[PDB]
Amino acid sequence: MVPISPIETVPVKLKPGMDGPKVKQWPLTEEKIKALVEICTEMEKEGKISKIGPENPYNTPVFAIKKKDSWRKLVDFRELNKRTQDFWEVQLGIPHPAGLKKKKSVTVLDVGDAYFSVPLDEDFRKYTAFTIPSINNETPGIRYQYNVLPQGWKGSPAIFQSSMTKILEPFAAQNPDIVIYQYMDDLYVGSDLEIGQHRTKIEELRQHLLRWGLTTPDKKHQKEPPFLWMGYELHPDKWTVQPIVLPEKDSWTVNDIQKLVGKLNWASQIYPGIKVRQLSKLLRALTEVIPLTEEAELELAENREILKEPVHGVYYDPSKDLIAEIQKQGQGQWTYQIYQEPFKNLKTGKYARMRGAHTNDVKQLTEAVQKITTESIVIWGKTPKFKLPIQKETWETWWTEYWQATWIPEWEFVNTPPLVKLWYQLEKEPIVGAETFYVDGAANRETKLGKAGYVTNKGRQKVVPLTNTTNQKTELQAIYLALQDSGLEVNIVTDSQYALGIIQAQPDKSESELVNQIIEQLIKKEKVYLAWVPAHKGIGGNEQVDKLV
Amino acid sequence: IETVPVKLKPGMDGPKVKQWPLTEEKIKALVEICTEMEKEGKISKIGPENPYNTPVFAIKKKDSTKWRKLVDFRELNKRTQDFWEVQLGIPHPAGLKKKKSVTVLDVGDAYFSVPLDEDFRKYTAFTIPSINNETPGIRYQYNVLPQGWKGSPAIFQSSMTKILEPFKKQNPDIVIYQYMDDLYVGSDLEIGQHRTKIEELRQHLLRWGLFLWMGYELHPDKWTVQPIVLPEKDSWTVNDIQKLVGKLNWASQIYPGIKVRQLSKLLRGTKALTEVIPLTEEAELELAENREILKEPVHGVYYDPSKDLIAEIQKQGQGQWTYQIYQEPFKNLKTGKYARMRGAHTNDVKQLTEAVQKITTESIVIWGKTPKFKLPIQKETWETWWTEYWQATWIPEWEFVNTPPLVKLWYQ
Ligand SMILES: Cc1cc(/C=C/C#N)cc(C)c1Nc1nc(Nc2ccc(C#N)cc2)nc(OCCCN2CCOCC2)n1
Repeated sequence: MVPISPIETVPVKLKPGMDGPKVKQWPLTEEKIKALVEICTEMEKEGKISKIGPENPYNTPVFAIKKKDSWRKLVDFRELNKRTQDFWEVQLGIPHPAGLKKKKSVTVLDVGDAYFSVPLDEDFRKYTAFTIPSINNETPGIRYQYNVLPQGWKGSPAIFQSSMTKILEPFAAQNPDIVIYQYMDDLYVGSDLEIGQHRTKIEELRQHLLRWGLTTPDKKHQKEPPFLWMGYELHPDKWTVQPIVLPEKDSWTVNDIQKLVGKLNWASQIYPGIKVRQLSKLLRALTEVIPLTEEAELELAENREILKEPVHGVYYDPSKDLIAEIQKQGQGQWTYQIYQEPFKNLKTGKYARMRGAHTNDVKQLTEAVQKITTESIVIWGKTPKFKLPIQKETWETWWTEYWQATWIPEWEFVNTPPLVKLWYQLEKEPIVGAETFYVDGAANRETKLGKAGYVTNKGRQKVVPLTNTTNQKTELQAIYLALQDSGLEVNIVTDSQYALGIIQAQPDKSESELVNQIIEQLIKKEKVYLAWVPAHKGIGGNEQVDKLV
Repeated sequence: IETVPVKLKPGMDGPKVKQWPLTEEKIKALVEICTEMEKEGKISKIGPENPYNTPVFAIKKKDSTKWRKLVDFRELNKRTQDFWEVQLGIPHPAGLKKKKSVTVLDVGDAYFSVPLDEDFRKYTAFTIPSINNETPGIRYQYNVLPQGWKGSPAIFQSSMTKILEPFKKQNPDIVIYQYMDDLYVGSDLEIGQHRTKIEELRQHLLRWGLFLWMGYELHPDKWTVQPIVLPEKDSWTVNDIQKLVGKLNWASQIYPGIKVRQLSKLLRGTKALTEVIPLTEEAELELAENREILKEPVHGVYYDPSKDLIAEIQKQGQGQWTYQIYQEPFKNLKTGKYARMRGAHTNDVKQLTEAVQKITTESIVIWGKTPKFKLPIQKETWETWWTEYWQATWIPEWEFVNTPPLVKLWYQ
């Protein structure tokens, strides 16, 4: 007998104040009971379980399920899981193919044997107790408890991975010419070694695993490239998403679009130029059929054009530079590609604007850059160089005059329309020679009736009456009137902190049709100076009296 | 050699804070650092039975080429029991902010000599993440007092007190203050003899049994303060007078008898913004009386240790920043202005980050705790970049203002 090393057990406890499961064992057919007894007899013979006396008060329901009409044992650990402590789950966040490195050889080994070589904490085994009902309920049912990590239990996947990692750790550290990764019951080893050396390293690994009594099926594993893994397709020199098929339908329900958006969202990480807004603006009742707008139908038609052919992403090469390029798609949609060599994307992606009342392209661009930056640190551990559709001069003007602090990491201008620009720019000082418009708005809170208008230094005046409106709309309306009736240069004086707060935010697009009209007016102007004064302070010009009525 | 019992607040479990993405350079540093701390018994690997986690990253202190490990114990700190010591609460040295020169020392390594309570160690767990989640993260927990934790100065306070006794009896004029991992030493001595007394102190610390070589010299007696000032012009345009009235109307929220009537009387009629307006006698008098009022202090402005300090920061452009510390609106305990050029000429975020640090440092000296910041920046921009420029061993709290405040130019 060759001495094998024990595997360190992990101290498991129940949540504070709680106790183990006490669930009644369900009555089983004589057919199923016979099946379970045989199974648990050899499991005991393998050391996976053990018979326990009447002392144990804990119980967990065990079922028997016909393995596709051929018996399988199924212990329902749902009650124990709710009462088991929280673990440090390590799978949280799967690797992304774009961050991996190409391998000449990637071998797979089965780790179904090593699972039952991981023992459970001695003081916790009692909580895993279950009963095999007796035939006709005429004897005390057979009581068992687990000795190894039970299938289905809360702590099993975490303890298994941490135990496997701890074993593979010296092998990985001493063999830096290979890479090892674990995916549920299977081990994946990759290397760029000469194939001869590669087969040996696998055997060394198998020999290393033997120290803990872990045997691989000593055979050439059927699994070979390409690998189907977490929705991806892994090839030795490239990667892609598992085939995206857009279904042909005359009737789309709420659920169908969710299936459509989800696939489009998933495919957007390698298929460039994927749009989803006009299909996401329909899900604003999964069986309810929703009519697809003409604007959305044209988007789906463009989607099928992009999903026409398979596209592949390359792997990461640490010796080269990392580049991210962004393009504006319109309607608050942005798309990007990340590459090292031209026309060879590591991955792609998209960004959608946040739900707000007002917004501009420069802000969205910044948000996209930050998202990509955060994603790129996760995947590659560094920040890509950016190629942006915005002039250097435009960015400088923006951030040196913006009230908030803002920053874009190292980037260059790429001239691929539609370019991002500033549409209007307010003056810092009053304009000499320009007509001065004192504007004001007011509305009766009850009748919803209100007035808006202005007075000027040249004697120009206007007051318009308005129905179905608020104080905030009439304040905005007043500014719009001044813009309409003024020349290319104009000074506007308002007491509305609300209006100022909006225009100081500098939107180029908005939900409110009122604000949009103002923006279209600002754009047409050569110079606009906005000035604020407090209300009701008897500041002449500020003519509340024309709107108070 | 013996540990002091530590627990959490009743009804609160340990911190379960996600580790945020780290760059390759910071991961390598943290690995290299944690390798050695494990060999020194400072930290120990842990298993999956430990669900608790606290973020970690890496910085470079003021003018240094050596990485420092920084743990974000902000969650653990607000969950660990209000650690009152045998001190019954140290009264914050109100003479510290009056000293001519204050140097700040890093006595963090001193904490590594005192062991941590075994039952509490599980709460200090942290993860060194891997790029792209390829390998599992390396999990450690502390075995000694961790830098950054609230209980570290409190526990070590019993030790630190009798370490500095030979220095405090010899120099009864020097004021010494300890916040977190930083030791604040202020004196009225000349900077030359100041640096010697500091060097004497760190050699007095190294001898006692404990990078304590870097110094951070402040000057509280030369610190910036801001009264409210109004313009002095020979010719006022309508726009000038309109901004003045706006500023006075705002200041009236702070000061009692502010009047704008006579000044507004000049604005009566609809004139051009750039038109010069001669001041009347009643207007000049009103403006004169208003200057007088603004020179006096604000009425009823006190500090309450049981309340939060709040800091507001405005970007003024051209590298300048203004800020106000208060607990009650219009009740400023401190105001200030910056214009620093520490390699941030083309970076708003680095400036803001240095501003937040400078304001926090000031706040520790004056009141002995950190303010809750309100930053003129989107959450997503700040969260992506502030760690790249952070050089302080502590970390304040902050929220984000998204609407442009009108009161920006009234502080410039
Ligand atoms: C996540 C992952 C999934 C699977 C399979 C799942 C299924 N089913 C398999 C592995 C092995 C990994 N882990 C991993 N994989 C790669 N690449 C890679 C390329 C192609 C294929 C295919 N086909 C598979 C993998 N690279 C790294 O790290 C980069 C180290 C850079 N080296 C270090 C040595 O000196 C040289 C530089 N880790």
